[PDB]
Amino acid sequence: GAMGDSEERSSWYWGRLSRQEAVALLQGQRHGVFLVRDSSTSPGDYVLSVSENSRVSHYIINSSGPRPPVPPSPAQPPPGVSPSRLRIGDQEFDSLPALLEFYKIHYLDTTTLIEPVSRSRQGR
Repeated sequence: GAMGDSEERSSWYWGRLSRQEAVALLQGQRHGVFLVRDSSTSPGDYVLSVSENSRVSHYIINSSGPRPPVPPSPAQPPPGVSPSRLRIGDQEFDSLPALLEFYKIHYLDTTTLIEPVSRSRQGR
């Protein structure tokens, strides 16, 4: 056995990988493996890459996570305990593991989700 969790980011996270770089290794290895790219341009977003039918699709995930509190009412004191919010493409979730787990067995666009793509660029 070996590592392989959904909550562990160090398990389904590698780093920044361009389109050619991400695909170079994510060239549809297993029946269907997904990989998380380390976005850059974005001020604080995450890019998700999915492999299927020998392809590689990229999806940008938004993470509102508003640090500063903002009351919905015109007159009211700002709270302290506020949960984070994460949205991907045209769907919303609780966190990275929330969508990854809910889609770990369900289709996100035109395919399901399976174990993460090898951490290395070589099949061992």
